[PDB]
Amino acid sequence: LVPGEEWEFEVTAFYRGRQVFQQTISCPEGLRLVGSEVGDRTLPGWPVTLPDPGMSLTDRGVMSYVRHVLSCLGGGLALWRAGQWLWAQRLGHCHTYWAVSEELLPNSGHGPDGEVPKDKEGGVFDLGPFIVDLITFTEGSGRSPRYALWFCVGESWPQDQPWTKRLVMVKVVPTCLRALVEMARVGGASS
Amino acid sequence: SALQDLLRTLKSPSSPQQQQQVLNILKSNPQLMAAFIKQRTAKYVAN
Repeated sequence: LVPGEEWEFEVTAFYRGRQVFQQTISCPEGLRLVGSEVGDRTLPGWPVTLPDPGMSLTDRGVMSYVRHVLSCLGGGLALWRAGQWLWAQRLGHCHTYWAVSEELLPNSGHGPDGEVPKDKEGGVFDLGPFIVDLITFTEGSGRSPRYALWFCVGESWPQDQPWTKRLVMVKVVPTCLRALVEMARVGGASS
Repeated sequence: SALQDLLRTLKSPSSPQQQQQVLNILKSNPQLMAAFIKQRTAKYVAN
């Protein structure tokens, strides 16, 4: 609720492994991934509408499922910063699973870091450990710290299968963290 | 000028908001700013 921790997020959505959307928004109340009309304002956070699968996808059977998923989003998927943590909360009918990974999610079937809670927000990213490892990275640990949040919307997490077969995958990146890692890399650090 | 050389390093596109947020993380984590300053000249010819 207190200013000074506003973060810009780059949101990239994929319908069946196909990038169909990408927007960058810096909002003090964090954001909400909705799948519709943009109305009910009673909810906090800037609403980011995922596109209707019709204007990008050609397959009509797939447009069907995605449309259903996007429709069950209701309040959406809220994400915001508060303190040293990134918080997420599910406000609709679709279970959502998350995991912190590389800019490009690997099919290293390992399972999700967890499920976004619906009753109360849950922490999905801790800035503390990130900075600790960013510093050793500059020293030569050779291990770049992860900052990309990936969400599987409407289906279980793609463990034994390629995420590109999931109806709706969302990638969220805090751009300042991406920048900090790039400066450490350009400063002379390798993986 | 120390912050400017770091941002200059941004060989990628950005925005005024991302830049302000990077300076904010740095202002609240002086030990991080110290690492970037130390890494800038850590490279030396050994052996």
